[PDB]
Order: sequence, then structure tokens, then C-alpha cells
Amino acid sequence: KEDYRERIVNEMFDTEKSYVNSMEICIKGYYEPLIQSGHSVAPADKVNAVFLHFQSVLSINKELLKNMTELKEKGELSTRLGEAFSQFIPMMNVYKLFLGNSDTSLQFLVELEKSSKFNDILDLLRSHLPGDNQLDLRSYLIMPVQRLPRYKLLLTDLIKHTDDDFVDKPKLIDALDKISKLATLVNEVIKERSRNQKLLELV
Amino acid sequence: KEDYRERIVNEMFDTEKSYVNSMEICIKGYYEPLIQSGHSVAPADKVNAVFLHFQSVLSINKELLKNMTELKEKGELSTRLGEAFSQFIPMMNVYKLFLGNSDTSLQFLVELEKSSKFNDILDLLRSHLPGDNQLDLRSYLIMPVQRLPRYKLLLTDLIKHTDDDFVDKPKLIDALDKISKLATLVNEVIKER
Repeated sequence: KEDYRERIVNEMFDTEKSYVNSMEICIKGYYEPLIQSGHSVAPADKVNAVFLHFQSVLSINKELLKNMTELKEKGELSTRLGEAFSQFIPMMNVYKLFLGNSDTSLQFLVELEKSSKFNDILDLLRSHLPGDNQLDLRSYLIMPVQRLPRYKLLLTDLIKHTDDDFVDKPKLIDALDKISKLATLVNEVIKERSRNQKLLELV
Repeated sequence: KEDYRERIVNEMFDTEKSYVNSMEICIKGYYEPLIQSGHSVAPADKVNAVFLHFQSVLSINKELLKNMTELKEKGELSTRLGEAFSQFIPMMNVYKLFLGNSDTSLQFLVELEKSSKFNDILDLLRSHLPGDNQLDLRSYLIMPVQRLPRYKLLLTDLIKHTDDDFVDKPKLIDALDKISKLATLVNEVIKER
């Protein structure tokens, strides 16, 4: 049914805007302050290894949102959404690199986070984030990791509800095919879990 | 490990405020306009069967947030959160009633939603829902149904990370025990036809 379909389309759009907006707030709010200042317990190399490949994800997602926004204001998003994805999907390797750095990124965060002074700086930077949703760093760094499975979810349900008479349908299928290829998120979730909880018992 | 714990505490608090705030926006923004406007295509009985037991959930959750907020400003939420739950968990039966009505609520929504005029009213009301995330109706009506599992999640993780020297620990255990009882009822429903 058309109106169920519309909902999914709107959810994807609304969670994308949300996602890109959050990402810009982590760059503007955390990354940039660290690279400008608070230098002592937060060396640039440590900070950069933490954020490596994040602007890269923001970049391609911001372009995806742009095209999605272009279509929506023209009242043609339901019918050409897979057009927006066709520019996006082949830029995905960025997601591979980001995912690929998550183990390292987290190892450096946890090392930094031994410093009490460092923690205070981070808590300070957070208190300057806009909105009521002032999330901690991890809660931003994880978002690219979380996006992919949501795409899978969203696109699966949208395809199931898209007739073959939609010209856009193959474009959605291509997208789900390539997005699904990044099912290694589970490996990433697992390894992030272990590192975060390694030192319940001892180290 | 203490700082992992702090996170969960803060997530619960932040998702509660979010939750109660969303709920007030559904009452103020959808329910109240429908009941005042008295549209032919949205009669009170239909509307009320749809929203039945929702204000009741808002009420007890708003009191939970109150107490959580009281504790936070006093810098003592980490350590007395299960105190806040102590007033809440026994008021849960309203969650039973709300859950219990979901089949009916949704049946009436889907019947209403045959009317093109009805859908336009709803889309109009939404346009006036505040903020970027002006959600549709079902996205509000489902939130109580989603809350319970998150409590279970969050409390399970918080207990696991709370040593026995915390005086509040039994209070968290009580809560998980009773919330678990209601989370048994949480299942899925069909996109038939």
C-alpha cells in the first residue's frame, strides 16, 4: 500500500537528516575543539586516529541528504529515492575504512580516558553541544556503524512494498545489494563490546 | 566500570525526558485537536478508543521523570535511581491497559485512515507538531510499547555493572523483575490486506 511505503521513505529521510546533523555536531562540537585546543592530554595524533574517516562519512552522507532534499521539495522523493542512492552506494568504501578503524579508534579513546583531566574536557565540550540530545563521544562515533543495518532494514521493507511498475525499484535493489555487503558491522559491534568490557575482571 | 555505569544511568534519564516530552506533544498536538475540532470523520469515540490509556502512561512517566530530575539536580541520581523506580514500577498496570488496547486502537486507526479527509487532517496537525522530528501518529502511539523493552535492556546492563556495595542495587532488581513481567506482552502485528 502506497501510504505504508510513504512512511518508510519518510523514515529514511528523517533518520538521514538526523544522522548527518548529529555527525556535524560531533565534528563541530568535539573534533574541532580537540584539534584547536586542550592540547596536553589530547594530542592531535591520538584525536585524529580516533576520528579517522569520519568527516569522510559525513561528506558522502551530506551529499545523499542533499539529493534527497532536492527530490523532496520537488515532491518526487518516493519515486526517485534510488536515484539519490546511486551516487551514494559506490562511495561506500569510506564506510569500510571507518568500520576498519573502529577497533583502533576505541583503543585510543579508552587510553585517553584514563586521564581524569581529559574526561573533564570531554564533559565540558559536551555541555556546549546544542539541543537536549547532548550525546557523549562514543554515542556519535558509533552512529555510522549503526546506520548501515538501518539502511538494510529500511530498504528491505521498502522493496517488499514496491511494485515492479515503479521504475526506481531496481535502483533500490542495487542499493540493498551493496549496503548488505557491509554485514561486517556485527564483527565491529562484537570487537567494540570486548574492548569496552575487557577490564571488568582485571585489565 | 563506574563510568560505564554512569553512561547507562544518563541514557535512561535522557531517553525518559525524550519519551515523556514526545508523549506530551502527541496529546497536545494530536489528541486535543481531534477532541476539540469534533470532525465528522474523526468522532470522539473513535479518537478516544485510539488514545485510551495514553494520558495514564504519560502521567506515571511524568512523575518518574520528576523524581529523576529531582535527584539529578541534587547530584545523586546515579546512586538513588531505584528510589525513582520505586514509585513508578507499581503504577505499571496502566501499561497493561495500554498494551491491552493496542489491537483495538490500531483497528480503529486503520478504519479512520480509509478517509482521505481524515488523513489530510492528520497531516495538517503534524505540520504543526514542533521540531524537525514531527512524527506521525503511530510513531507516537507505539512509544509506550517500545519503552518497556528499553527499560529491560538498560536495567539489565546497569545491574550487571552495579556492585553489591551500592545500597540501590535491590531497588534496581525489584524494578527489572516487575518490568520484565509486563515486557512478556510485547509482540508484533500484521500489515495484512
